[PDB]
Amino acid sequence: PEYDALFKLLLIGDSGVGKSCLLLRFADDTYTESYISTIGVDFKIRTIELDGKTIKLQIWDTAGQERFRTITSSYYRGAHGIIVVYDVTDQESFNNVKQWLQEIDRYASENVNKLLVGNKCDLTTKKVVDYTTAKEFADSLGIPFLETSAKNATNVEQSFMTMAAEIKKRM
Amino acid sequence: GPLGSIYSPHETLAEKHSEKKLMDSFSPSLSQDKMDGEFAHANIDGISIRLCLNKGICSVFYLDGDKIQSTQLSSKEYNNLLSSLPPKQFNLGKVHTITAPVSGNFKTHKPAPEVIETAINCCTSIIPNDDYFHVKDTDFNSVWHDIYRDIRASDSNSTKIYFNNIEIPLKLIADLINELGINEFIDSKKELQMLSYNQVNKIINSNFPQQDLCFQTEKLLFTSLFQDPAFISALTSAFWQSLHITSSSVEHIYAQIMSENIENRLNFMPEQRVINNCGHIIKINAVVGGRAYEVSSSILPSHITCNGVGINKIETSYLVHAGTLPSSEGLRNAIPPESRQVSFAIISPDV
Ligand SMILES: Nc1nc2c(ncn2[C@@H]2O[C@H](COP(=O)(O)OP(=O)(O)O)[C@@H](O)[C@H]2O)c(=O)[nH]1
Ligand SMILES: [Mg+2]
Repeated sequence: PEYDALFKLLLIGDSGVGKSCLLLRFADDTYTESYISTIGVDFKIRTIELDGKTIKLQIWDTAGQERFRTITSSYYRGAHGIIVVYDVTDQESFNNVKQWLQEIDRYASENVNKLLVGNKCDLTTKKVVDYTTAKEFADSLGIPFLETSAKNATNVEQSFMTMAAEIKKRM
Repeated sequence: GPLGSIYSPHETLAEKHSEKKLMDSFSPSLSQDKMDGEFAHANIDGISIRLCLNKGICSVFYLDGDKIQSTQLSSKEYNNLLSSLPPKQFNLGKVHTITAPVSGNFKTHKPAPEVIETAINCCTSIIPNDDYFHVKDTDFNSVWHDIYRDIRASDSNSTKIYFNNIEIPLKLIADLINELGINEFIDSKKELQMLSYNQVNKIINSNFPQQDLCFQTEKLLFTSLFQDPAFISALTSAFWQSLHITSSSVEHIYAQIMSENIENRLNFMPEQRVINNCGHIIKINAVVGGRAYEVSSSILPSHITCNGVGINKIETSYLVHAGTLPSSEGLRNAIPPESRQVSFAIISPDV
């Protein structure tokens, strides 16, 4: 094990928010519209450097539909961090951030680091969730918040580099 | 006889019809008066073959008028039988594993062309749906988005849509899906509005030369279908990403198969990218307003084995009633979990 740390992160959120494109932009640094929907689980592995260290990140992907929640749960426990993703062009996806949070509690360990992320922010025309409304709810929980665009690589790397530091700042 | 006659129905079928003609003649046995353990049957030339399974041992019965003869199949013989059965849903009472004509490796991003082909055409084993879940309001919530993304990337998707063994051109479905109002940003809970005679013609004509004699029949057919709300319901319902999650039973299995998939993927290819799903294989038949439709939607999610990148085929079948409306609401109610039948099958590369 040449790495210094091995973190298990997990992406959650409704279907189509952009969980995958996010992970792909972070791992392979590319964004496409061909890889179709995600049925079940999936995972990608990327190693970074924080404070002259070597952290092997094992991010997990999941299905946004409610029906998948049950079987998805098995992957919650054992996770160092959870990234709840929502579509800034979709009101619904944000209204549900409530549930995706309540779920983190019912399965993951309370000492787990959380980070809210509003994706698709490049579609300014269709935007409907105000930075402030979210930045609001984000701080009212002590959860770091960021606006990302997997399409343009906006804050995509920062979102993960943040989660990496948040966790390293513990163990 | 002294021991009877020497004539064997099997030898006849063998020299009388092709191998596939024979297999295609088999159907799942649902009848009340079926032999014990009969999971499939076939009738060709006054003979009636019955494929029974008892004590986990498959035996073939040939009923010719009144005489009855049977053959118990060895393990290998049986695994072969399954390996050559029609892509239907049989009650095999166990998820089997078909092996494809190709040696897998752990250095590829997708299943080999042979694995996919094998998958698309192999039969599947039914998972008893008794403790079926109840209709929830979040059902088919993502239907529109799903079909969009799938058909969108159909150019690099093993996805295929058929209507009575008649392949419906993806281009056509691409314009249909659009003229119906399905695009990047559409309301999840929206209700689709049918199309005018012009709209379907605009579509049909953009894919079929009016001066054509060739696909003249396919033309008229699709012209009809595209106007039937029930059809649009079938076509669209078939892509909903959670169509196979229908009961705790199914969940238990599906859960297990995924674990096995993930495990092997962890141990054998941690740094190798692997596509999640290969696509959809939807088959819609007009049942013998308008008419109702029978659907068979199969997903080809990648599945890692001891040999290489395989595929776990999950097939779901239901019945869309003549009076059905294209909406997240209409579908989650006309197609409840109990009206669906899920079956599994695993297709692996070789050593
Ligand atoms: N315009 C835009 N669309 C995005 C962006 N990220 C994702 N999407 C859209 O979201 C669709 C589905 O996203 P995906 O990441 O596959 O979501 P998941 O199923 O929740 O994992 C994509 O194919 C894109 O059309 C983005 O930064 N900008
Ligand atoms: Mg995904």
